[PDB]
Amino acid sequence: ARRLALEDNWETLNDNLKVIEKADNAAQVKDALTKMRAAALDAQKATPPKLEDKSPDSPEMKDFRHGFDILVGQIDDALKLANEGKVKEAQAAAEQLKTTRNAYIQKYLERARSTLQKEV
Amino acid sequence: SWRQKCASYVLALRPWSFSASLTPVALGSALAYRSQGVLDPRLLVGCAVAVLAVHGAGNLVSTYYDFSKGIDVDRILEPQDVVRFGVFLYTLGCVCAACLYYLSTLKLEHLALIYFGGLSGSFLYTGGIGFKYVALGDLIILITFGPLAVMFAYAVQVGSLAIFPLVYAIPLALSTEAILHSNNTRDMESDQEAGIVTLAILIGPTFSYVLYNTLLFLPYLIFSILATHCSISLALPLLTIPMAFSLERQFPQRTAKLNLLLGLFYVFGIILAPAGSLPRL
Amino acid sequence: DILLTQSPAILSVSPGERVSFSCRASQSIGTSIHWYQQRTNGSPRLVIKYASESISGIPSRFSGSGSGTDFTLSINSVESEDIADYYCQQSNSWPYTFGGGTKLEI
Amino acid sequence: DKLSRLFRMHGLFVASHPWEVIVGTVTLTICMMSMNDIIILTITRCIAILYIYFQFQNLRQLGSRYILGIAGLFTIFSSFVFSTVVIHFLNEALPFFLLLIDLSRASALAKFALSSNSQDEVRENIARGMAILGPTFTLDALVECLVIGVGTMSGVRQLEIMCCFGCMSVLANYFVFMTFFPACVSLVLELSPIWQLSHFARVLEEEENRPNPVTQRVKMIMSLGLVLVHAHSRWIA
Amino acid sequence: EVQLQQSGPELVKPGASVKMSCKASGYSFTGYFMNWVKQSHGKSLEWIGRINPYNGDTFYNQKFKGKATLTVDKSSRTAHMELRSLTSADSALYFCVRRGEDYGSSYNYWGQGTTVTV
Ligand SMILES: CC(C)CCC[C@@H](C)[C@H]1CC[C@H]2[C@H]3CC=C4C[C@@H](OC(=O)CCC(=O)O)CC[C@]4(C)[C@H]3CC[C@]12C
Ligand SMILES: CC(C)CCC[C@@H](C)[C@H]1CC[C@H]2[C@H]3CC=C4C[C@@H](OC(=O)CCC(=O)O)CC[C@]4(C)[C@H]3CC[C@]12C
Ligand SMILES: CC(C)CCC[C@@H](C)[C@H]1CC[C@H]2[C@H]3CC=C4C[C@@H](OC(=O)CCC(=O)O)CC[C@]4(C)[C@H]3CC[C@]12C
Ligand SMILES: CC(C)CCC[C@@H](C)[C@H]1CC[C@H]2[C@H]3CC=C4C[C@@H](OC(=O)CCC(=O)O)CC[C@]4(C)[C@H]3CC[C@]12C
Ligand SMILES: CC(C)CCC[C@@H](C)[C@H]1CC[C@H]2[C@H]3CC=C4C[C@@H](OC(=O)CCC(=O)O)CC[C@]4(C)[C@H]3CC[C@]12C
Ligand SMILES: CC(C)CCC[C@@H](C)[C@H]1CC[C@H]2[C@H]3CC=C4C[C@@H](OC(=O)CCC(=O)O)CC[C@]4(C)[C@H]3CC[C@]12C
Repeated sequence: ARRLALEDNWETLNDNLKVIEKADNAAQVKDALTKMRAAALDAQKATPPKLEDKSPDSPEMKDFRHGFDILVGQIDDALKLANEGKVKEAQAAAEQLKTTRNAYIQKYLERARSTLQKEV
Repeated sequence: SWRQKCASYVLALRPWSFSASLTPVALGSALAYRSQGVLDPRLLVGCAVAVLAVHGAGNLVSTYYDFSKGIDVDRILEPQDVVRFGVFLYTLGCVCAACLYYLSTLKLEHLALIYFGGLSGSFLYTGGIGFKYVALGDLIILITFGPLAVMFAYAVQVGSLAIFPLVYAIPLALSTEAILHSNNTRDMESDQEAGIVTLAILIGPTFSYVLYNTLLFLPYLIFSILATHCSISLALPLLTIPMAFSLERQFPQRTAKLNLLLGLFYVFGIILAPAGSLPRL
Repeated sequence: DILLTQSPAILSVSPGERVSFSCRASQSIGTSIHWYQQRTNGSPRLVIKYASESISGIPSRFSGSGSGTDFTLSINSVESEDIADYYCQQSNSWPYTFGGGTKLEI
Repeated sequence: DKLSRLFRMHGLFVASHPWEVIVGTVTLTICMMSMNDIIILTITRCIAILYIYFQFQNLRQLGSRYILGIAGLFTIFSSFVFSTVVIHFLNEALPFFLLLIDLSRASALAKFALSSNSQDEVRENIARGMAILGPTFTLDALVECLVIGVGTMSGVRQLEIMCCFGCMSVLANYFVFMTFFPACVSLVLELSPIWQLSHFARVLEEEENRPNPVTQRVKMIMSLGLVLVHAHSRWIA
Repeated sequence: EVQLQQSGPELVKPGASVKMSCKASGYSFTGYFMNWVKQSHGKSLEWIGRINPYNGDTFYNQKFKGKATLTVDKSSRTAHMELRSLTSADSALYFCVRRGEDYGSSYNYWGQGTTVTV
């Protein structure tokens, strides 16, 4: 189930990004960010298959955790930015979320998924 | 030199080749030994080579299709080397079959019926499938090549055909499908982008996950039935189930290895069974 | 495209002395190189295949060496029939790319 | 090269003289005919008609009437000649017959003829089609007949009958395609130039009518093996 | 003894199309691939592509995907290449080249050179 769950989380992350991009109301985005919180926190536990032979006190694991921390940081920023009904700045925060995602997360995720399938 | 072509002889093998070719023959001879009580060393090697040859010759039919898009060891390969090697392998198979006929006591009409009809009956309905529908037409080859190898091996030893050797070879037939399906799973995006169609692409991501588990966990239910109802000796393949759970969690080197262990314990189950404890023997 | 490079552009030699070229690849291409010799107004003519294995019909002075990334073709005693352009080709990944060319001189 | 020329000559000969060859064929069939467990049949007859309909619905995609009309007229005569021979060597046998009928090669040779542009050119197209589809079909009709034929020596009665129907199916199916069909497809297009299949077919034909070499070489070895099995089983044993 | 006889020099105008023939004689024509190499001015060999003579399954170089399309004539043992939409840059020798007889050989048999001029 790990690679399958990973793929689902990733796809639902794109789905959330797209519904945020096409949203017109507040409460949807207010729930979307908490779903992103949940999805990110679930994926945080999901360790990469590429970094299994090494202990969790390695620089790469701290970088991976920091990458996820700066994702959720921007989600928290989006919460406190969009809770008063302003969605344009939350959209801009989501656009910057894409940049940091592609910077670390997506590069790493597209590596972990690739690694996981190869073993099985 | 010989090594530069020894590296060419890996072209007719797939990860599921051992489980489809050699495990059936080993099971069939074990059945023959358990049923009749006399086993022949020579006929075992003949069967082992005769089955591998026909398998390899069939793999090169699929290899030739990989020159279409440019999907294709570290040498420049041309479409003459494939044809020359497939012809050679199949001829080797037929020569082994002829020697088996001469040594054994099986009737020629039945040996031909199995060998040319069953094992070599693949070639009849492939050639027209195209490079897209190879993997889809391969399930049908693996379903039938497994049990017929067991019967071929059994019949050559004993001297007449039976019906139970097909029934005993269902677990090994399913375990090979697990390898093929698991291999088709990881090549989903690449095959989809290249225009290729497999089962895993047709059914989807989650139904593949259900099918993989079905194919993985059925053999253990069949062995669980056979263990308690027929013979306690035949519970020996159930010592691998912690590996099957690990494979179900991490979701084909591991699958291919699990099959080898399952097959080995299954054969050692058939051998160690008490006299007249298994059905139809 | 695995970019190949070569290091004298024009090599000035004398008859009898040993010579050496250097087809240094960009990536690791295993042991897959091929040295062709093209004379004036002619076609390429294979000399060494896969960096060391000589071709039946070629004079024994042509000897290849090296593996991994750096490869070297060497001739021991040049004659009037060795004044030509020498290209190296990788057959590892597709498309196959040739070198630049190393010209001889007296 | 040598065989292609021979099948060319046959194709052109049959294509040039439709009326005489079809009369001769039918007259021969008249001279032949008029001279003198449910569950298994159910599943076989359920799958066979599905296979036939799949093939017809595959043919439907081309978007032309004459291809269906010609493919239909091949089936009837093949089914008729099979009925003649199966009566002479003796309703329930059709499920196995309709699995061994080859409508793809019947359609292909018609598509070759439909890409013509003039009444003279049709015959030459039939000949050119025949040269490509002659050897490829002859080898398959040889192998499949020998392979099904090995089951008629086994011992099991159901299998000995089911295989006999298969052999007589393949032969009667082949004979029609060689003799009757090219004349028929010539004559239909003769008596009727509103057939547009040029620009699509003229590229794909010469690539499609090429099987796998690794298969086609193995079929000759299998053919050569089965001949010894038969020859040894009949005469020497 | 395999030889790959090739067509003569071709003078053309910009925007035209040209066709070159490599009449492969001495072996089983449909067994091996038929590659193509372009030697431009300045002596720089570039791989155009290949063609399987049995099917006609081509496989081009990404640089030469548009303006070079290989065809085959199985009847007369002749491999073709059609250069479309020519310019001043396409004046070059073009070789047809196939592999050695046995496995694990590199390209021994080259053609002779079709001196195209624009
Ligand atoms: C599986 C396919 C290829 C069909 C098999 C066809 C057989 C009916 C043929 C193949 C070779 C034949 C011959 C194999 C060897 C024997 C013994 C031979 O004479 C000997 O005593 C020599 C024995 C020896 O020392 O090898 C004469 C022919 C004969 C009867 C033949 C028996 C029938 C055989 C096995
Ligand atoms: C044990 C025996 C009796 C089972 C019968 C085996 C074959 C008759 C079956 C197995 C898979 C089949 C089919 C699976 C799906 C395709 C697509 C089908 O039609 C197309 O879409 C044309 C595409 C193409 O072939 O290029 C023709 C080929 C093929 C492989 C079919 C041809 C007949 C096949 C080979
Ligand atoms: C499965 C077996 C029984 C037959 C498989 C091969 C035949 C379908 C083909 C191969 C070449 C054919 C031709 C061989 C030579 C004759 C004589 C000749 O007849 C003429 O037209 C007269 C001479 C001329 O003007 O060309 C040409 C066609 C014909 C009838 C053909 C008869 C059928 C043949 C034997
Ligand atoms: C009936 C008795 C008394 C005489 C036996 C004669 C025939 C049944 C034999 C003679 C030569 C045979 C061959 C003639 C040519 C064809 C096609 C030939 O070429 C191919 O199809 C190869 C594959 C390809 O090119 O695609 C392979 C053998 C075959 C099937 C054979 C069919 C049966 C033939 C006509
Ligand atoms: C070399 C070329 C000419 C192709 C050879 C293929 C067939 C023309 C031959 C090979 C063996 C033949 C026979 C195989 C076994 C017999 C048994 C025979 O007896 C019965 O089945 C019972 C009915 C009766 O008494 O005749 C009927 C003909 C039949 C099926 C024959 C059908 C045609 C077969 C398949
Ligand atoms: C597309 C495919 C799947 C349909 C064509 C394949 C059939 C020709 C095959 C498939 C399985 C075969 C067998 C199905 C079960 C029976 C009964 C079976 O049991 C016996 O009668 C034993 C006799 C003995 O002990 O010798 C023997 C084989 C037989 C006749 C066979 C008849 C022909 C069958 C249906």
